[PDB]
Amino acid sequence: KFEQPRHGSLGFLPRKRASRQRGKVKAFPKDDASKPVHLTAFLGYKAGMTHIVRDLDRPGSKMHKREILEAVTVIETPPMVVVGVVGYVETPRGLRSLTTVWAEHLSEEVKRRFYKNWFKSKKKAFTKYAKKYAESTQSINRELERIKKYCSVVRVLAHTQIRKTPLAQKKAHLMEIQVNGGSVADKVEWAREHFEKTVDIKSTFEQNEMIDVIGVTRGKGNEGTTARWGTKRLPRKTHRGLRKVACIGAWHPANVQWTVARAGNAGYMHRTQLNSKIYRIGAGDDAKNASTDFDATEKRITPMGGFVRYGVVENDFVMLNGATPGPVKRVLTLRKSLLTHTSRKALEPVSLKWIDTASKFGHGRFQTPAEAKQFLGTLKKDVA
Amino acid sequence: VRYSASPALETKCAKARGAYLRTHFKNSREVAFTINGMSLKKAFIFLDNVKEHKQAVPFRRFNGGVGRTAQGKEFGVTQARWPVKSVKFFYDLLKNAEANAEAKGLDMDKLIIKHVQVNAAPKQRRRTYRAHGRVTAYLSSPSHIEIIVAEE
Amino acid sequence: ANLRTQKRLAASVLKCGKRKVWMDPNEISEISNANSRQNIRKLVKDGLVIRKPNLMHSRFRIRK
Amino acid sequence: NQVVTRDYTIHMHKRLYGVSFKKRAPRAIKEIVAFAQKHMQTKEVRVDPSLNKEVWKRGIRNVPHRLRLRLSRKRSDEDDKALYTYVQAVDVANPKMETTVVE
RNA sequence: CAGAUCUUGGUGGAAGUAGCAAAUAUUCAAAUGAGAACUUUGAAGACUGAAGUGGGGAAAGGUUCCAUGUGAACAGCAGUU
RNA sequence: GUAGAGAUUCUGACGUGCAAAUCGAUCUUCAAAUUUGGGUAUAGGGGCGAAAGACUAAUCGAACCAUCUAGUAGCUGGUUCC
Repeated sequence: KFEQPRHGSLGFLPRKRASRQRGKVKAFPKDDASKPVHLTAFLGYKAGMTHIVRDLDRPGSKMHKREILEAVTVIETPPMVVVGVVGYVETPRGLRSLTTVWAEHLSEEVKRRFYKNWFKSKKKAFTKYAKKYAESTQSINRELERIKKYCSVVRVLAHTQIRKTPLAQKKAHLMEIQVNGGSVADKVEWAREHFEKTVDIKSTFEQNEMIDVIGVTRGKGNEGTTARWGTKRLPRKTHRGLRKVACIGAWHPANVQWTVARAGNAGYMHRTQLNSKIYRIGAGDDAKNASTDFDATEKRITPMGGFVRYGVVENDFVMLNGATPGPVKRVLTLRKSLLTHTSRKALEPVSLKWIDTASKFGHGRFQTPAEAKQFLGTLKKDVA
Repeated sequence: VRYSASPALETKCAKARGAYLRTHFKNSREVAFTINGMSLKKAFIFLDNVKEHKQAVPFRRFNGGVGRTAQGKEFGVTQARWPVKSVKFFYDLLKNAEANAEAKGLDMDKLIIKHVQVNAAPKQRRRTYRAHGRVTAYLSSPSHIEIIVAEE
Repeated sequence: ANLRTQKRLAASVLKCGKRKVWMDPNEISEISNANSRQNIRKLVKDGLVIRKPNLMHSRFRIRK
Repeated sequence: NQVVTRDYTIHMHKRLYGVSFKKRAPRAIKEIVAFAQKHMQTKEVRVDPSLNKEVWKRGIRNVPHRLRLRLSRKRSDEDDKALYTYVQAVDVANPKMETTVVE
């Protein structure tokens, strides 16, 4: 007796390590042939977290027309490079890839993806493909026409520009992004003109848009049932430990059931968090990335001393509200929402009033080096 | 003494053996199985790498509880170890077989380890003391090792 | 070489503990031939074996 | 060429940042040996007893954050194809110095 | 003889597994040696802190005492001790 | 309250243990009905017992050793080729 809800959710099983790291899109948004051709996904890198202050526009709320403080996550999103197109035909056994067409020239970043030791390799990855592309230019057109004639789903191959990111990893992340819009012919044509071309973050997503964040969570290693499933700690008198489940099963069935909490892996799992609102899409070529209409100080989106364990964000970035799966510097997937949003919270425009740029390496109290200079005056090493 | 097999030519082979060697029989068997069929020069290189922890001896039969390592990948297994005592005993016996081949005048370029075998020597008994005044065996497992090297 | 016997004899001759016996590390061969208390006394006279001074224990802070 | 003497500064604090108190001084000795091996590419490393005294000067739990070492690659009394690194301690006011060469 | 929780002896799977985690702590160089984490010397860092891990006795043990050599068995790792 | 002498609780550790009764913390007593060495006396239907059927050489509601004795068993197990 004394009923209580079960510990944990059976939908997130098995609690094993994810087989991937990038984070894949399990379902792209439903295609519409009326809206123009556009992308449905993007890749970025989690630079860190900060907090903002903004006026809450929500009639009927207690804090209506009053400032609120909210935590946000910054994801660096430099433009991605489209290097290929993949067509999928709708078979009675699912979606099947028919053929893949690549660009004539591929960068070193994307070419590193096909190798474990690129430096020791002979750098022969698309040499014959480029030769076929330059020989007479009929096979590429034939394959593109095949994708146009057949196939119902078109996905472009795009890779991140990790070179202009402070990450030590030189290998770029490659991903298939489904192309939604009118007609397969326009999708293939759009891919063809975008070969060896960069797609920016603001062309894919816009301000106040609700998106989904897909990524692998922070690794936690092995963990007991107390922290893996949130079970009750056993009394202090418990012999042979107290951080376990007292009863893991009953007689008949003479087996341990799959619904009983057990110790094991507790982290590094694939997740997709829904309904993340875009608070700001900032560019990498302006000095007012973190400046608002109520704070005219020319400052960029970077804490004092740089982002902790990440560096300096000099590219385009997003300011999704709340938290996102995965640790800092992990690659995250941004996907268009599969649902329709009509609530006040979803449709409320966001106008930031202040963005914190103080150091996250401690109890920072200065937003900018100029503010630190004015407050502290002259120091011993400062004057001499 | 009689060797277990003669899978070679008597005029173009060398033999060596060691009896009642105070080394683990199971570890010796794994080393013997790994080095069987390899050339003498490559066997010396492999034994040196095992001693320096660069390569590992896979454990296939006596593998209960043996830890996992990346150095067993080349053998297609996950459980491998570095028995230094067994490697030293095999290294000395291989050197003895090398000297025997030199005395017999064989060509020292085609020397292939043709027949290496490990058998269980009689056990030496010691005593261990347990709870409630109990006395229990603490036996050792010495091994007999024989090596035959011939020409390909 | 082993100098356990020489260390025991040196401590007895010097009327001190073995912790206070010092032997020259550069004269191991000559020290190892002692084998006798008379030879130990000869080593002490030659300066090869000496008695180390007591560890420092001052009462300056106590007096202050 | 092969016989070269250089003065280094080793940041012992970042290498002992998580070591147990009863092992910090022995691990500092091992880190010094690995430091000399990495820099001079010599398997054989001989530590000056004076350097050992300097490492153990403040007990087993308190090793100086930075040490000024003198790595001198020399030839051994064995066959002249084997090189070893002799590590010593250098007494300086402030150990925050760059790597230099000693003639 | 297939049994008797049979008798004596030998030998298995468990298994290279449980385990070899009380008593704060060791490090550098040299010597010997085929071989040194355990031998010896020097140096450093520590502990027992006089109701001691110090110096002696009674009972008990009986050569374990000392010197010179050995490293087959024991010193549940090693051994030049 | 230290040494010494004990063993209340953690029903802690261990529980094929360091140990066939130990280890840690905590706790009782600590100048007398105190603790203890050596010598000596009491021996098995006996001794001894500030009394628990407690102790009497890891053995106690009658110690150990050998013999009667290959004790008896309406009870249990086994009982060998076609």
